[PDB]
Amino acid sequence: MADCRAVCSLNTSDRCDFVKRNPDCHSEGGYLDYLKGIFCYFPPNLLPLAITLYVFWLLYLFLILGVTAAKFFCPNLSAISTSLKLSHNVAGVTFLAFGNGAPDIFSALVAFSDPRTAGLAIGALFGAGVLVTTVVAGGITILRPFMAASRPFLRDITFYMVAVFLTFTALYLGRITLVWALGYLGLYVFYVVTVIICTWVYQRQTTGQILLQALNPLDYRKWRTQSISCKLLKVAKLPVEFLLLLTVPVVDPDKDDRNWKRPLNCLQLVISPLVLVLTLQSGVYGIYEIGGLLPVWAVVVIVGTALASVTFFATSNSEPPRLHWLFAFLGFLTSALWINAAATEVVNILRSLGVVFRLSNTVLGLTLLAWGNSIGDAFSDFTLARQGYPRMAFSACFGGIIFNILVGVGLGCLLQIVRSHASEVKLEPDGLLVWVLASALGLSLVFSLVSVPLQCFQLSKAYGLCLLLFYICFIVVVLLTEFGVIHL
Amino acid sequence: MADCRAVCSLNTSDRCDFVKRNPDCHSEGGYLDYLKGIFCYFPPNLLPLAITLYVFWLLYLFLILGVTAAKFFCPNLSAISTSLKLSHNVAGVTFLAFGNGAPDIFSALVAFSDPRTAGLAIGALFGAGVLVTTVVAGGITILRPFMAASRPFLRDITFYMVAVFLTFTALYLGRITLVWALGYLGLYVFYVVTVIICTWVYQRQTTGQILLQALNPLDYRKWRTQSISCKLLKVAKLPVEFLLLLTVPVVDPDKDDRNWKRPLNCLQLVISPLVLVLTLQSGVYGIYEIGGLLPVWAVVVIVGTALASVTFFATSNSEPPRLHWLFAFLGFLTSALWINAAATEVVNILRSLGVVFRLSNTVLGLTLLAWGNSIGDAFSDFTLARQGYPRMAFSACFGGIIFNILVGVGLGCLLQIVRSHASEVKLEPDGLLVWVLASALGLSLVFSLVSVPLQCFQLSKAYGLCLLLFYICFIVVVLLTEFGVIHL
Amino acid sequence: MADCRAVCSLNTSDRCDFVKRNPDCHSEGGYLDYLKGIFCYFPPNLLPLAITLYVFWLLYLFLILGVTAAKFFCPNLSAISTSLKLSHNVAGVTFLAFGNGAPDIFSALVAFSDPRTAGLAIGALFGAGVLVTTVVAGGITILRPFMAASRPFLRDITFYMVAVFLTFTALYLGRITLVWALGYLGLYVFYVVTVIICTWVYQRQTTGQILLQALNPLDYRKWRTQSISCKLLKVAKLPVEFLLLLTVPVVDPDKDDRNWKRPLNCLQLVISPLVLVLTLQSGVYGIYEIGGLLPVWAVVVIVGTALASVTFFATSNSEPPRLHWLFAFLGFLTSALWINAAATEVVNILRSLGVVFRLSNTVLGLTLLAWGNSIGDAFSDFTLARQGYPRMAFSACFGGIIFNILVGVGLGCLLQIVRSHASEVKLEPDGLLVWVLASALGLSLVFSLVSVPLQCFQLSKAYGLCLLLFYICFIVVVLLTEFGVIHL
Ligand SMILES: [Ca+2]
Ligand SMILES: [Ca+2]
Ligand SMILES: [Ca+2]
Repeated sequence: MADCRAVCSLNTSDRCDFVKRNPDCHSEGGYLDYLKGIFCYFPPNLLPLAITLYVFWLLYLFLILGVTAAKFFCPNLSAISTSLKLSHNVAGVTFLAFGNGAPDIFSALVAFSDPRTAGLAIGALFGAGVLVTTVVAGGITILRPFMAASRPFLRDITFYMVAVFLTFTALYLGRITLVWALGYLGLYVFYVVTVIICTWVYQRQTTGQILLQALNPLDYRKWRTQSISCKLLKVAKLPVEFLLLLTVPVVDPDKDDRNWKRPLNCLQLVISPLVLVLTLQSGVYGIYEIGGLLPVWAVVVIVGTALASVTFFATSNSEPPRLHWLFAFLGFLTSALWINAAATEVVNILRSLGVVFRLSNTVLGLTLLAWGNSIGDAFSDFTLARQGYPRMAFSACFGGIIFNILVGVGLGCLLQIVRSHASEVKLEPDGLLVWVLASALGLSLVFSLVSVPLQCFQLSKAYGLCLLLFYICFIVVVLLTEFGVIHL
Repeated sequence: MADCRAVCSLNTSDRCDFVKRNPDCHSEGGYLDYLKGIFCYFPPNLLPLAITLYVFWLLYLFLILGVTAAKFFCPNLSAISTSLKLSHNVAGVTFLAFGNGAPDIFSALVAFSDPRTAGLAIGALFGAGVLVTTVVAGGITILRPFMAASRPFLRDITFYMVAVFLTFTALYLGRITLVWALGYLGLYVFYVVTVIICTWVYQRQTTGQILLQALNPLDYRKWRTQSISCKLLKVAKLPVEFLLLLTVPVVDPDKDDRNWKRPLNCLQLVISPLVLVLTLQSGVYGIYEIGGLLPVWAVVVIVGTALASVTFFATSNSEPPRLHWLFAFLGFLTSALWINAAATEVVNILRSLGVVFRLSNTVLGLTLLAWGNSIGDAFSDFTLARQGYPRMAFSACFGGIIFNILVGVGLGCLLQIVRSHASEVKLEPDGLLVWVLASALGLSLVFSLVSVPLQCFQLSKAYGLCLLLFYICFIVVVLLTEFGVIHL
Repeated sequence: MADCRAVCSLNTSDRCDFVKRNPDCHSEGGYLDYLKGIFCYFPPNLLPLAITLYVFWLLYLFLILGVTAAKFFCPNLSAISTSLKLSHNVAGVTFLAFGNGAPDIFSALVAFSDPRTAGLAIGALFGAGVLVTTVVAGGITILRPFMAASRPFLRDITFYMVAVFLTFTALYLGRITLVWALGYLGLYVFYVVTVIICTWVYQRQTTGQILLQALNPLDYRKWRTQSISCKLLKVAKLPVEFLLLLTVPVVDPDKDDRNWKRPLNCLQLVISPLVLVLTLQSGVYGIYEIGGLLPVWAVVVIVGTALASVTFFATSNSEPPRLHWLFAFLGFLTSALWINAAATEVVNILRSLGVVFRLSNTVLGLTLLAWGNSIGDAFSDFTLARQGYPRMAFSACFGGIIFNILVGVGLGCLLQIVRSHASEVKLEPDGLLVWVLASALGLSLVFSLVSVPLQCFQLSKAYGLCLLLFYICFIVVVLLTEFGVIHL
């Protein structure tokens, strides 16, 4: 049963057979098989084109992960929370971190669920932490210089150093047990409670018309105002948001009618359970059949139509019903499942590349997965800075990575422990590159901890340019370590 | 034939004979043979006198370079740009590129001629590219902050990355074929056409006393009211100033009289072609005879005398002729040669000393040759920035080295293919340093591409200081690679 | 008869015995035996605690070294020099350097005096040179931008480069001879004379109550005024300052009363010689029994109490004696020995750490010893720059390291050569790291030499941030070299 990275050590006429025979080149989840497409569908001379296509597909996957997280996931989370009298400023402080970190969390959950991929998770978390700490944070200060707040900055930097060293030592021990995962989650809860307490202490001291209007993702008057590049971005994003509108119900506590799109919501009482059934566990639970007569999706459709008609004729178009808030929960489920789905695909693609090019999980994680997971950070935070809120963006840039690392490691490892019934997740370090990654994260934190106070919390262009050059040097060292040029 | 360092070890009786008969020691560039003058003309006991005289001569050469750049070269470039209404980007990409890039092209042509030193020619071009994109560009932004033009900068940086990656791939294949050389030249012609077209679209959318006064480098009014130090500097500067006034014409647009000296310019109309001939290849075409009856220098003298008489009789003192600005072109040529000439002897001095102090060919190859080729870039660009044209100099730093790489590689390999009657040029990477140079060039281009837009094209001293630190780190990696601390 | 470094390969039940028997674990000075404490007086399970303790002890010693140097050594030096009426320009130039560099000088003296520790000296004198040039100098520009003076800067940078190249070539040759050490000291004298001449040419062109008060290290008004952190630092420094007030006399020419605390100084006529005889050579000369009846300390006490009684009964309260300045000499001498004593302990601790973890002398010297020796630099220079004198701080930052390296190497090696009656001091190589350190010092000097003129001597935040990032990269390369990731 040869390790199926040996596939390039074979004659091209045997490749497909190897892929079909070796269970090590089969995945546990997803819909497409990418090694099979590499070696069977495409002809051997057309290898580069295929891989080029794959990168494009991978990039498009990130786009989905961004949109779903920002327009459909966090709004419904906010609706659920604000149905329970929550505050305003910490809402902006922390929900920005949640929306920026959802892709990171779901990617870590997917990667930790398989020993062949767990390395990706670590590389993708630490890697993102480096990027956001240098390129995004520095970038903010180049776009608008501002004055940071001393106490929040020092609080965040301390908590994040603590989390980095906890993961550093868990990596040295080579494993992470149930108590460690529970400790990570508890430490995150402690951090949020501290934020709340300290803020308090600082302060004291026809219907078819609305179907069409509800399924239209364009605003033409705004669309003509934009530039050529933004128009191209919008036409790229059109199909994704059309599907998300079709399947995910959204509730805004802001708008007066709360997005009560009566007929679209009545249809989504049918559509959303189907996408949920066909998405959970890649649909394995879907073709499940009660008594060998009818599958799951049939009874789902029957009950869905019943409830959809019942609600359709029982409510008024201008007036939402009394159980309207429940839709947010539904919209929180289906959206999350969409994110999970896309995350699965991303991870599968990365695994495939590692087989074809014999690249480690750590390099793939800290480059491709990190950059893809941080695209949303860049959009959100640069846009927020250019609008006149660089202080909020800088706070998110250091308070969202804490969420990433703590919740990602804790929850991913906890779910793996529960599912596998084992007693720990094994973190085998992947050679010498993992220590380079950890050292780089520590050193970027040390640079910020010394520099920001010494400027008296007055951040400007020079700080950002220096952080950019730090990232360039870090990539130099990563490249050298991966080519075998530095060894021991 | 022994290595040229060993001449320090031989007996003093026949050191001069060894320097004479060994081809590997005698210089191939300039007008003076310094090794001969240090081992033959001077007694074996007066060597420190030779060393101190050589150092003083080197300092005087730097003075000559400074005066020529400040007084004769940059004024004529400005006159050309003003007369043709060229924008600073176009002026820095077309005219400044050729004058700055002549040494690079000629060195590449020579180096590609030998089948052994083909891959050593690629290293000089990459090294000079790294030096110019970091040190000269950063120095421009430190000495004089300015705002770059966004559209030309993006165009230039994109073309330069394309050319650099194309040379990466040609080096990786290990081969330059005739089709590749023609593709390089075609890409350069395409780039120049694009520059011109885009600029056009944007646009649419008695007499003896004056000979004696004109050839006079002294000003008595200033002379009387100076300090002793400045007086000594002026008297040290006089001979080169006089020769430069004699040989280089200067057109001035800021002057109402236009800086038109009728008899001096008419004489220059035969002096300047003569020096052009005598210092292109040190007069090889000058000594050659056409038809075996009238030699070349006689021909140029005859034609220049005829043209000078025509101009002298067609013009009055007070009003310059209608084609006055063309003198700037002549003044742009000769002065450029004065720079190239001088830079050569600077190099040919250091090399000489390197033999006496016993320095091997380890670092003198790929790093001394880039600095020697970039002396003119530094002088011209820094002078031009300090005079109020940092956009022109910055544009050269990213648009003239496109000329360097494309024309150097394409023309050198095309000439080799033609002469050798072969079909290919073998590029043989020698070790690990060529890939370090390639990676450094690519990474500095990436740094500038991210940084300049993120500053919104307003460049200041922080960007330049980061670029100097980058070059320091590049030298660190180069030294670690040369001593073998970085290996496989 | 193995080396002490083997102690950590024996069985845990024999370690202690080894340290008793092995002569190589015995230090030739000091008062405590740190190896005999880490193996014989502690349980093997709590070895980490001991090391943490040791580090804290180390840190406290550095505190001592600062206080004695700033508050007791330099004041008495000034009181001696004022007998020849020196002005305040010479003061701010050089006395700041003496007070800042005393710990460095005494550490080098202690380290050179033993072939087993002579590496620390080199590592510490170069390492501090790097740190003070990047972190302190850079920091001064971030806290307060200023315009540097050009002539002093060029003079200092030149002299420091010459000193660094001299030490680099002595390290390459592998030994320091008598004439080399005398050349170092003569070159320092030459530099100081040049500073004086250049500044000149520029200038042309009841009783019990006052015992209890004299021994009061607090000014409780200011203590009530200060913040929390300053209060904590003062309560940390209280015992050292109390002991220093008890033992070291002080003469202050600035005050009117001239620091003539009649009864305290008369009592210090007894206290001081006893401290001298007990800290000289760690007390070897103290027990030497003269004539088989009297130890040295006994006759010292008797003669001292005779002089003290005579002086007290022959002196006046508010009028100091005629020979008052003589006290200054005493106060200087005793204070020197305090520094010496503390320095010895530091060196011993570092040696022990090297034995335990098998760390080189160079790495311990360039990290721990250099940081501890530069703490006083940081305090003095940052405080001076925040009060509005950043030119003085910046000048001290480049003229104190010249004193430091020249006097340290010259005087430490000269004393060792005199004592051992040898002809030289060997500079044994600690492998590749020493060349990494020397190259880093040279490269930081080059960065400053190019950058500061290019800014036209107007120094700002960006320069300092780049120097900080340089130091981060340097410590990265050091850390890679120590673990053998880069080797040859
Ligand atoms: Ca993210
Ligand atoms: Ca050039
Ligand atoms: Ca010091």
